[PDB]
Amino acid sequence: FTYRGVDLDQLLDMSYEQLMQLYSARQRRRLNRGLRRKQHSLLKRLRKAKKEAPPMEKPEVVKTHLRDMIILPEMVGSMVGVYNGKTFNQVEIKPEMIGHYLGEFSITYK
Amino acid sequence: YWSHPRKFGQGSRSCRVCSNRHGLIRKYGLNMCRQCFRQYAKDIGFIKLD
Amino acid sequence: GVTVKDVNQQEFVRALAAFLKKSGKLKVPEWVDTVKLAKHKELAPYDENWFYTRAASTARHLYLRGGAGVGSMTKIYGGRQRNGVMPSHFSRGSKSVARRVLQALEGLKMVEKDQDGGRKLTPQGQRDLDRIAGQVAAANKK
Amino acid sequence: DIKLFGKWSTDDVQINDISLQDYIAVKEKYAKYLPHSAGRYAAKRFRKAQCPIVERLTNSMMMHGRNNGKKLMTVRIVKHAFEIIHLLTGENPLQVLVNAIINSGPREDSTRIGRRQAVDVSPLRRVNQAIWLLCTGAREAAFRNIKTIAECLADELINAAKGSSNSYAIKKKDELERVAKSNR
Amino acid sequence: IHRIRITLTSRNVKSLEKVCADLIRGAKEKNLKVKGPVRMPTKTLRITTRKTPCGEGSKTWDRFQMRIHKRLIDLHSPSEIVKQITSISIEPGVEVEVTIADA
Amino acid sequence: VIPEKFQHILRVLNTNIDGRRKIAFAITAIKGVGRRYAHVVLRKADIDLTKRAGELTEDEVERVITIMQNPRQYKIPDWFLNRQKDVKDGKYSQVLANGLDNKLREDLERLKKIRAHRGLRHFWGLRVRGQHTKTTGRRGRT
Amino acid sequence: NNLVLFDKATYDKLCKEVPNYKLITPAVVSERLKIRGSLARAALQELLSKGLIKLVSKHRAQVIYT
RNA sequence: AUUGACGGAAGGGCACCACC
RNA sequence: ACGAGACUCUGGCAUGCUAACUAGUUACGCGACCCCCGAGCGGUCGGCGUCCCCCAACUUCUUAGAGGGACAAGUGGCGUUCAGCCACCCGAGAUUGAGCAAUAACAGGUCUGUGAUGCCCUUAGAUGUCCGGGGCUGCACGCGCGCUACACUGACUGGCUCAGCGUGUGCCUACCCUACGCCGGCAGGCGCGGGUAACCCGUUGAACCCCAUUCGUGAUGGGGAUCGGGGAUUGCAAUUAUUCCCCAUGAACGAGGAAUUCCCAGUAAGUGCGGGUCAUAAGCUUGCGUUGAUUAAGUCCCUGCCCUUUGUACACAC
Ligand SMILES: [Mg+2]
Ligand SMILES: [Mg+2]
Ligand SMILES: [Mg+2]
Ligand SMILES: [Mg+2]
Ligand SMILES: [Mg+2]
Ligand SMILES: [Mg+2]
Ligand SMILES: [Mg+2]
Ligand SMILES: [Mg+2]
Ligand SMILES: [Mg+2]
Ligand SMILES: [Mg+2]
Ligand SMILES: [Mg+2]
Ligand SMILES: [Mg+2]
Ligand SMILES: [Mg+2]
Ligand SMILES: [Mg+2]
Repeated sequence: FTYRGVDLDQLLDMSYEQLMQLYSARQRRRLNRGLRRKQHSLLKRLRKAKKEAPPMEKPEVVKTHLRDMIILPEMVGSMVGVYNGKTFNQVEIKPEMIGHYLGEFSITYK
Repeated sequence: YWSHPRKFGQGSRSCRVCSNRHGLIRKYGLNMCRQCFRQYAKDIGFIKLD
Repeated sequence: GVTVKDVNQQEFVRALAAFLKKSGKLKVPEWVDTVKLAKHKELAPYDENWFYTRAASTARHLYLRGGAGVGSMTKIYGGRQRNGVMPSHFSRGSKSVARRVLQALEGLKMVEKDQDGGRKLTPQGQRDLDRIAGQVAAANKK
Repeated sequence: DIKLFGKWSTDDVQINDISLQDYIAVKEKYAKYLPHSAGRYAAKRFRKAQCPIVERLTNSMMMHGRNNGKKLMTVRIVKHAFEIIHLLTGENPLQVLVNAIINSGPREDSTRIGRRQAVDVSPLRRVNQAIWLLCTGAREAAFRNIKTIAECLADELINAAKGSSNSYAIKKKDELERVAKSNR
Repeated sequence: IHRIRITLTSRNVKSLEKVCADLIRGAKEKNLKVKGPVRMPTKTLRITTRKTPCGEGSKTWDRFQMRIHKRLIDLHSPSEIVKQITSISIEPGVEVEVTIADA
Repeated sequence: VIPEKFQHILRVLNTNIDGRRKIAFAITAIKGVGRRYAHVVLRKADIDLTKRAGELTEDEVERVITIMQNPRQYKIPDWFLNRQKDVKDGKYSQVLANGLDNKLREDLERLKKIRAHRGLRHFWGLRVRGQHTKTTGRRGRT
Repeated sequence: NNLVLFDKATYDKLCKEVPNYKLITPAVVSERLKIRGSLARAALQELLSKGLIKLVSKHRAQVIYT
C-alpha cells in the first residue's frame, strides 16, 4: 500500500505541515485552520484505545459524533463507531481511507 | 448553553418588532419582518406612490 | 497630419502589432502558448502571435482614455461566459496577461505610471502610435 | 438620386399590377438609402403600406426567436441577396423583388365558415402574404444546409419573380388557390 | 471669513424649498455673496414586498418608496453672521448640516 | 492538391483517428485528449495547425505521440494534466486511450472496496454529486 | 461525402468550368463539385489570387465572386 | 304577487387571464 | 351620493425663468503628438489651469424647482346637425404606464409574522429551551413554473464600440463597494488608498450586435448532461459533492403527439446589468436599459362575465 507515493510508516512519522502537501485542497485547508478540542480529544481517545489492546485483536470501539473529522494516518487500524443520526455504525479504518472523512462510512439513509 | 456560533445566518438576525426570523428585510438598516414593514411603512415614511 | 482617431482602428491594431513584432524589443512570457486569455474562453487564441496584437490593442486603449490599470484592462477585454445549462454572464479577463502586457509596454518606454494611479502613455508612445496611424492612413489611399 | 445601398436605382422599377400599385412602396418618395428607419408604422392602421418594401422584407426576416431583434444582420443579408440577384439575372434587384411580390401573392383564399367557403384577398393582405411566403421559403431552404441565407433568399425570389414552381412561395400560392377554387 | 456650506435634506419639496427661500432671502438682506440652491439628484429608496402575510393569492406586490431631496447653499461670511441667518423657524421635516470650510 | 501519401485513416493508439479532419481536432478522437490538450501538444511540437491529419508523415505522427505520452518533459504545465497527484503512484501524468479506462475502473473499485458513500452510489447506479434524484435521471432507469 | 482535398479530375473541373459561372461563391462550388466549404474558400481564394475571377463582395459571412 | 339564484331557455354587450 | 372619471406618481416638450468646483459646455493660456516648403484663429487630448476670486463667461448638454403646454382646440365628412366617431394640418405629444379603487360577500388563505387572540392540549423523563448528530435534498414513477439546446440568420478565436435603474462600512450585528501596485495560468493571495457617497468604485469601457479568422451539414469545432483527478475561497464545520477555477469523459436531443399559455408598439422576442434572499451563493423573483419586429384597429364562433325578457314545486340559491 502507498498513498501518493509515500508508504505508511513515513506517513506516520511526518508532521501535519508535511502531511498537508499530500492531501487534497479541502483537507489541506481543514488542517491549515486549527483542529478544535473535540478532534483533539477524539485523537486522544483513539490513541488510548489503541495502546491498550492485546496483540492480534482489534482495539475497542470508540464512539463519536464527529462525522467531519478527517482520517489522519494515526487513525488507521483503530475501530471507530460513527453516529449516523440514530445508531453508531462500526467502521474499521483501513489505510485507503486517509483522504476521506469519517462521515462517508456511516450511511444516514437506506 | 448558548455555545453555538450565531455570527451569521438566519439564526443571527431577527425582526426588531416581533423577533421572527423569516421574511426579514435588511435593506437600508431596517431589520424588520416583511409583514411588520407592511404595517409600519407609513409611520417610517414609505409612501406608496406607484 | 493624421492621428490615431482619424483611421480605422481595426486595421491600425494590425499595423501596430506588425510594428511591435518587427522591432524585437517586446518581452513575451514563456506561457503564451499554453493559456486562455480569460476564464470564459474555451480554447487558446487561434493566432500564434496573439501577444503582439493584445499589446497593440491596449496601447491604442491607452492612447484614448489613458489612466488605466489591470482591473479596468480586464473589464475591457472581458466578455460573455456560457455556463452550460445555466444562463450567461459577463466575466472579466485574465489579470496576468494584462499585467504582463502593460509591463512589457513599460519596458518598451511607451507606457509609464500615472501620478494618481494607473498607467498612461509617454510622449514616445504618442509619437509611435501617431506615426503608425500616419502609415496606415497613407497606405489606405493608394 | 437616392440609390438603395448606394448602388441600386429605383426610378426604373415597374409595378405591372394595378392592384398592388399603392402597397409596394419603392419609388419617388419612398426611395431610401437603407432598409432601416425608426418606423412607427404599426401605430395606426394602413400606415405600414407607407413603409419601403425592402424594410418590410428586412423586418420579416428577423424570425424564429434566435434572430429576433437582429436587424443589422437582416439588412446585410438583404444587401448580399440583392448583389447575388444582380449577378444571376442581370437586372435591377428591386424589379425582381417587386415581380416576386406580385407573382407570389395569393389572390383568392378560403376562410373557415362552419367546409371552407372561398373568399377574395385584400391587396395589403396579399402583399403581407407574399412577403411572409418568400421569407419563410428562404428561411426553410437555408436551414440545415450548406447554402447561406443570402443565396437561398436570392434563388427563392428569383424563382418567384420568374414564375417557376421550384420556389416555395409559388407552391403555397398554387395550393391556396387550388383549395379556394375546389371549395368555392 | 470662511466658505460655509449649508446642506438641507428633507422628504418633501414644499417645506424644503420654503426653508431655502428663507435662508437665501435673509442672506441677501445682509449683503452676502450667496451661491444659490444647488439641487443634488433625489434619492429614491424602494422596497418591493409581497402584499400577503401568508403565501397564498395571485402573487401581487407592493411598491413602497421614499424620496430624499438635498439642497446646498454656499455662504462667504463670518461665522456669527450665519449664526443669525440660520435659526429662523426651521420646518420639521427639514434637517440642516453646517460645514464650516472643514470637516 | 492532394499528396499521394495521404493517410486516409490513422491507427495512433489502438484507435482509429479519422483522416480528412483538421489535425488539432483529429487527435481529439483519442480518449483522454480534448481540444485544449490537443492544441497545446500540437503547439509544443512544430506541427502546423492548418493541416488535415492525413497530410502528415510518420515523423510528425511519432513526435505527436511522444509529446502527448510524456507531457511534463516538453514543458506542458502540471495543471493541464488529467491525473495530477495520483492517489497510488503520486506522479503527475496524462492518462490516454486505454489508461483512462483502467484508471476509471481502478478508481471506482477503490471507492467501492472501501465502502465509501460515493463508491456505494456508483455501485447502486445513482447520482454521486448531490443532485436531486426525485424528478431527473429517469432515462437510464427502468 | 465531400472531398477534403482535390484530386486530379475535380481540380481539372474547378479550373475548366468554375470561371464561367455567373455567380461564384463557396456554397455553390462546394455543391456542384462535391467538396467541403473550407476547400471551396481555399480554391476560390487561390483563383482570385491568380486573377481568373473577380471579387464582388467580401464579408465575414458571405463572399461573392464572378 | 315581489325580490334573488338557477334553466342541457330567448335576445343584446364586453374581454389576447376569449377567439380571429 | 359612492364606484368610473377627476386625483397622485411617472414618460415625452421648453436654446423661455431660477441656479450650480459634489454637473458640465464654450472660449483663453500652458503642455504632448502629427504633418509642413516656413506653414495654421490646423487637427487629437476624460492632459493641466482660469476656486488665491477675476487673473473667463455661460447653462445647450446634467441636475431639480416654479410655471407653461393638449382641450377632440382648428379644418373637412358622418351622426337625430345631440353626445360623439373618422381623416388631416399645426404640433414634443391628438389613447404613456401604473397607484388608489364602491355596496355586498366567500366557512377562500394565514393561529408557522406578531408581547393580535378565545378555547382546548402540554408544562420538569415537558409539545418550554439549549447542545451534538441526522432529515427537509432520500428514488421503479406521474404532473407544474423554468434554464440550456437541437446549429451555418451558427459555433470558435481575435479586434472594435455603446447603457439605465440602483447598492455600498450596519443599535444589538460579527457580515460593505472597491480603484491602483506586485505574485499566480485561473479561481485567488498580499500591500496600499478612496468612499457614510452627483465627491470613491465610475466617463459604471455590460451582453446581444458590428468587423476579420477557422469549420463545413457529420450527432460535427452543434449540445454540455454524466463522471475521474487536482487547486482555491466562505465558514466553527463543505461527506449526502456550498460556491468558483483547470484538465479529462462527451449522454439524450435532428424543432417536439393529443392538448395548451402569453401577447398588439419601443409591445413580443433576443440580450445582458442591478436589488431581494446573501458568512458562501441565482437556472427564482423584482426592477433597469439595449437591439427591435410579424400580425390586427375586428367579432361573439369557442371560453367566460354583465344586462333584459321569460319559467320555478328553488330562499343553506338542484
Ligand atoms: Mg468586452
Ligand atoms: Mg445555411
Ligand atoms: Mg431519478
Ligand atoms: Mg390563436
Ligand atoms: Mg376552509
Ligand atoms: Mg395571523
Ligand atoms: Mg439542532
Ligand atoms: Mg422543500
Ligand atoms: Mg407559479
Ligand atoms: Mg460548444
Ligand atoms: Mg461533439
Ligand atoms: Mg444576488
Ligand atoms: Mg424563491
Ligand atoms: Mg384559454
